[PDB]
Amino acid sequence: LKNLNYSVPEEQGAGTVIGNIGRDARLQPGSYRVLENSAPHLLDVDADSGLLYTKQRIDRESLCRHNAKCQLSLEVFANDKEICMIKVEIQDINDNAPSFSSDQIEMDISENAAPGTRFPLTSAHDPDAGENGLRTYLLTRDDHGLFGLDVKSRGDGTKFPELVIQKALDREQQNHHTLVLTALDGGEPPRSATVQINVKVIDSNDNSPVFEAPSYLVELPENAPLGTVVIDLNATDADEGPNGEVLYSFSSYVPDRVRELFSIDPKTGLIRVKGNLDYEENGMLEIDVQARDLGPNPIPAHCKVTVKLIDRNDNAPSIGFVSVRQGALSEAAPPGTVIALVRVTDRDSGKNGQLQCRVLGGSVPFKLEENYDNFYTVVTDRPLDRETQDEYNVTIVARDGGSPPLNSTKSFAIKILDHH
Amino acid sequence: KNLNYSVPEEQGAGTVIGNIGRDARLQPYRVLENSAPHLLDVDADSGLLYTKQRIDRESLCRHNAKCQLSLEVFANDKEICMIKVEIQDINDNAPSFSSDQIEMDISENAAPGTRFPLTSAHDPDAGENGLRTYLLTRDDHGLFGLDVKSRGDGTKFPELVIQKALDREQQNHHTLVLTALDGGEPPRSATVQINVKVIDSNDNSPVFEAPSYLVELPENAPLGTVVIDLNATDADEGPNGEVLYSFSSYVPDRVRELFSIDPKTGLIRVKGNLDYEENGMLEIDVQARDLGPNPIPAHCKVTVKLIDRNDNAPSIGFVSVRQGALSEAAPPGTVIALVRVTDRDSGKNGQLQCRVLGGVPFKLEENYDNFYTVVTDRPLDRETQDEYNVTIVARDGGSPPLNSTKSFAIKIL
Ligand SMILES: *[C@@H]1O[C@H](CO[C@@H]2O[C@@H](C)[C@@H](O)[C@@H](O)[C@@H]2O)[C@@H](O[C@@H]2O[C@H](CO)[C@@H](O[C@@H]3O[C@H](CO[C@H]4O[C@H](CO)[C@@H](O)[C@H](O)[C@@H]4O)[C@@H](O)[C@H](O)[C@@H]3O)[C@H](O)[C@H]2NC(C)=O)[C@H](O)[C@H]1NC(C)=O
Ligand SMILES: *[C@@H]1O[C@H](CO[C@@H]2O[C@@H](C)[C@@H](O)[C@@H](O)[C@@H]2O)[C@@H](O[C@@H]2O[C@H](CO)[C@@H](O)[C@H](O)[C@H]2NC(C)=O)[C@H](O)[C@H]1NC(C)=O
Ligand SMILES: *[C@@H]1O[C@H](CO[C@@H]2O[C@@H](C)[C@@H](O)[C@@H](O)[C@@H]2O)[C@@H](O[C@@H]2O[C@H](CO)[C@@H](O)[C@H](O)[C@H]2NC(C)=O)[C@H](O)[C@H]1NC(C)=O
Ligand SMILES: *[C@@H]1O[C@H](CO)[C@@H](O[C@@H]2O[C@H](CO)[C@@H](O)[C@H](O)[C@H]2NC(C)=O)[C@H](O)[C@H]1NC(C)=O
Ligand SMILES: *[C@@H]1O[C@H](CO)[C@@H](O)[C@H](O)[C@H]1NC(C)=O
Ligand SMILES: *[C@@H]1O[C@H](CO)[C@@H](O)[C@H](O)[C@H]1NC(C)=O
Ligand SMILES: *[C@H]1O[C@H](CO)[C@@H](O)[C@H](O)[C@@H]1O
Ligand SMILES: *[C@H]1O[C@H](CO)[C@@H](O)[C@H](O)[C@@H]1O
Ligand SMILES: *[C@H]1O[C@H](CO)[C@@H](O)[C@H](O)[C@@H]1O
Ligand SMILES: *[C@H]1O[C@H](CO)[C@@H](O)[C@H](O)[C@@H]1O
Ligand SMILES: [Ca+2]
Ligand SMILES: [Ca+2]
Ligand SMILES: [Ca+2]
Ligand SMILES: [Ca+2]
Ligand SMILES: [Ca+2]
Ligand SMILES: [Ca+2]
Ligand SMILES: [Ca+2]
Ligand SMILES: [Ca+2]
Ligand SMILES: [Ca+2]
Ligand SMILES: [Ca+2]
Ligand SMILES: [Ca+2]
Ligand SMILES: [Ca+2]
Ligand SMILES: [Ca+2]
Ligand SMILES: [Ca+2]
Ligand SMILES: [Ca+2]
Ligand SMILES: [Ca+2]
Ligand SMILES: [Ca+2]
Ligand SMILES: [Ca+2]
Ligand SMILES: [Ca+2]
Ligand SMILES: [Ca+2]
Repeated sequence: LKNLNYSVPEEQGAGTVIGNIGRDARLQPGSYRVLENSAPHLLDVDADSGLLYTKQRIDRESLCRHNAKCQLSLEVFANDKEICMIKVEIQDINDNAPSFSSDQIEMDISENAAPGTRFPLTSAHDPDAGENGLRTYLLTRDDHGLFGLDVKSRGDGTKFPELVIQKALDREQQNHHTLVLTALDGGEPPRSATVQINVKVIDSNDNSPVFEAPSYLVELPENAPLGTVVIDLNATDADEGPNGEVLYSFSSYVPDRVRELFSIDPKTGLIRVKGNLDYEENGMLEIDVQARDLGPNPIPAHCKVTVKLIDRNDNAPSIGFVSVRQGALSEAAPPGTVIALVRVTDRDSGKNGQLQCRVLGGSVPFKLEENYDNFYTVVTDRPLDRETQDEYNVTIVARDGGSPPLNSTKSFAIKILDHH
Repeated sequence: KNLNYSVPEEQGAGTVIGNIGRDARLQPYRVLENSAPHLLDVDADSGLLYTKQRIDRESLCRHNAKCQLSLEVFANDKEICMIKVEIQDINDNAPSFSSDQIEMDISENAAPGTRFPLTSAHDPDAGENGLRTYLLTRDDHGLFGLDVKSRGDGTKFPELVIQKALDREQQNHHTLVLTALDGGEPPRSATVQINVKVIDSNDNSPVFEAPSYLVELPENAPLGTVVIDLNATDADEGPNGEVLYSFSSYVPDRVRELFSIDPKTGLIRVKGNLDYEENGMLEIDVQARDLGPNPIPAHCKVTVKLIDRNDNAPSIGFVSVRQGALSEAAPPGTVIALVRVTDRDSGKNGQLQCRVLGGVPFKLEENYDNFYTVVTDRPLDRETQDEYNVTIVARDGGSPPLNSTKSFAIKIL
């Protein structure tokens, strides 16, 4: 009766001699019969030599998986009535490295990810047992610690990693990242395996449109021809796709009239004339544009284009009699006798509305006397005794200071009570 | 032969555990060295092993799955025996919480999915008689849920889950019951009340009673006259629900000169003289904001419509007065001067009627809008005057009316 305890590395060569029962147990000298055995396909003893040998190669991972202890039993009988209990352990060697399901994974991370957020990653697997199994994961974060790593265990004592966002992300600062996750096992020959993580930084609508300048001032000549270009506004959004697709439109509080007068093309941003711009109607107008991106929760942006009109001499002067005497002027009417009161006007402004008026001949004896703003008195010029005329067809002329100028005329008749 | 017994805990005092004599095949028993002198003893002359007191497996072996007591007795003629008896667990304990009520402070702003710690329970019993799981009683339409998670040992702990959003303004407090259940065929349970105070987050804007108002006031109204008392309400708590009034960013300065709004009441009152002729009606754009963080503004608009009073007498102005001396035989109707009358008021208050002092020989003849010609009335002779002090009178149609006069002198040559 004798126990024997062996222990042998895995991946032994087929036909490797494990032991010598006869010599190790101190039996005689002969016959070595096998009573029973855990694995007949793996271990056998030569009947006439007492040598215990491997029948095939032995992969401890295929036999005992992760078990810390891995044993094979064998019960032999020796020459002439002596029994031996052989038990041999198969030791683990670090002949396997941790392995990932791929060499590269790809993920979709929005730049809106809050710092601290954590993201799944594929775990690695080491079939080796004990100290030769999975030890930990480690990251190679190239972007000065933008990404971190969290390592957590599960019930069986195996670990899995997860990505951490240690500081915020910004697509518009870096669109893509690539960082390498490695898995390390224990054992004196440390086995490792790596995987590249290729992360797409998704766009979040975090940029407002921006007009080249908040305010503009544009001069246009009044009565400008339809379709005249007013201005091409340009707004830019640094986001992607629709988040960075600008749409222009008239603000809510631009008056209807202005909407009648101008047309803005929604995609170009071109403001062009749509109606006749009368200076006498309105000196200058305000066009309040707004631009918005076509993303969700869109960000509006306001701009202000002041159109300042230029007055052109497009109104001739008008003449209007407030009161006129009749046809009965006395021969001896003193110089300065009032004959009529008149107004002259010009809707234009500046030189275009600057008037100068005169009588057709005064050769007839009448003077025009300007008393008030746009108010003239036509009176008698001379005594009506030497150059006496039976009837007069007085005609007033008004002339503005335009380029070119404009003039209008208007007549009335008067008689003298001359020969009686 | 050793003797191996196994007996439930909390046995009756003096319960017979075993019979040494029969089990070990011996003869009729002194105790040499036993594990527990107070728990088990053997009757000297019968060989019977009995309990001396109760056995609480929890007090002896705590959570240990196996719980054993040794005992060494002998019998006549050097008959040595090894007795060993295991104590089985029974579910004589329920899970227990450190209290019967917890209270929590959860803000209504808590994101759905958020989870909150809760106190765990403890069962002293062993194995299947220990803590099994927790269960919640959420009475308010499944407002809150429960997550149960294991620890390194295999012990479980609960935490509250917010499965959908909360709203203080809809329900200020909640109370829900968390119970812990153990295994064992008599299933033991123990409960704890969670009293959760729902904190306010500034999630309500102020609200004016109406977006727009229209108020009439008489021009030149006396200082301090009340224009309107605005009222805005915020349904939030504390500063989050504290209304503050102010004039909007885009109301012209002049209006700011004309009106005063009290920041806390919301009372808009007159601060300057309201001249109708300056501006017929004005717009006062008020805003109310709560005193919480990221405050929510709200806009209201009060249009002040003025009423015109006859506060402008009529003004007279000579456009032309010719010379200071007319012709002796000037025909009736000779123009002597052109004059204009005006009144800054509107309506009847600005409706004028004018006349000359006499008919002296001068008429007033209105030719155009607010334009009159003073002419000679009749033929100039048979009179004791050389120069005339002509005086014009204008009279408006106010209540009461107003009148102004203005004179000029002319001579006869
Ligand atoms: C909005 O963005 C446009 C385009 O973006 C530019 O692209 C190039 C130039 C880059 O280098 C950047 O600098 C810019 O962002 C800016 O440029 C306008 O482009 C339009 C589109 O082509 C131009 O319109 C052209 O006008 C030509 C006629 O030129 C006239 O002006 C000269 C100067 O005196 C004058 O001598 C001539 O006789 C004409 O009167 C015409 O031949 C062509 O077909 C086309 O119509 C436009 O001219 C450019 N800007 C301006 C102000 O003219 C814009 O700068 C930007 N908007 C604004 C308001 O700045
Ligand atoms: C803003 O509120 C004031 C006063 O508030 C009132 O408070 C209570 C006394 C009760 O009357 C509540 O209904 C009110 O909110 C208003 O001033 C009063 O208005 C009521 C009209 O129902 C009138 O009978 C009173 O004479 C007013 N003055 C008082 C009570 O001193 C005011 O009208 C409110 N503003 C607006 C725009 O509605
Ligand atoms: C021209 O006459 C007016 C009016 O004076 C008199 O008014 C009545 C009493 C009547 O008797 C008329 O015949 C008179 O002409 C003078 O203007 C006002 O005169 C009063 C004194 O009577 C004086 O208190 C006022 O201040 C004067 N002005 C006004 C606006 O009332 C005026 O002075 C006379 N002379 C000239 C050059 O105009
Ligand atoms: C308008 O005319 C009336 C009279 O025609 C003037 O009335 C007088 O006003 C004084 C005060 O200035 C009173 O003391 C008198 O009793 C009034 N007299 C009469 C007869 O009513 C009044 O002054 C004129 N208005 C202006 C601005 O001159
Ligand atoms: C008066 O003169 C104007 C301008 O020459 C002329 O048009 C008009 O016919 C004349 N009047 C008469 C009655 O001929
Ligand atoms: C005035 O207008 C008339 C229009 O018939 C024109 O013939 C004349 O040349 C003009 N005169 C001046 C000075 O502009
Ligand atoms: C892990 O580390 C080893 C070095 O021990 C490398 O050989 C391997 O490629 C992996 O990077
Ligand atoms: C980690 O490193 C290995 C080198 O052994 C690569 O093959 C792998 O793609 C990852 O970069
Ligand atoms: C836990 O469950 C028991 C029944 O198993 C109840 O009786 C007890 O009140 C508690 O709710
Ligand atoms: C659970 O039951 C206990 C009583 O045992 C209470 O503390 C609680 O109110 C809940 O009903
Ligand atoms: Ca192997
Ligand atoms: Ca390994
Ligand atoms: Ca191995
Ligand atoms: Ca960004
Ligand atoms: Ca972005
Ligand atoms: Ca954008
Ligand atoms: Ca453009
Ligand atoms: Ca015009
Ligand atoms: Ca013009
Ligand atoms: Ca003109
Ligand atoms: Ca007990
Ligand atoms: Ca229990
Ligand atoms: Ca128990
Ligand atoms: Ca709320
Ligand atoms: Ca709230
Ligand atoms: Ca109020
Ligand atoms: Ca609020
Ligand atoms: Ca006034
Ligand atoms: Ca008035
Ligand atoms: Ca008046």
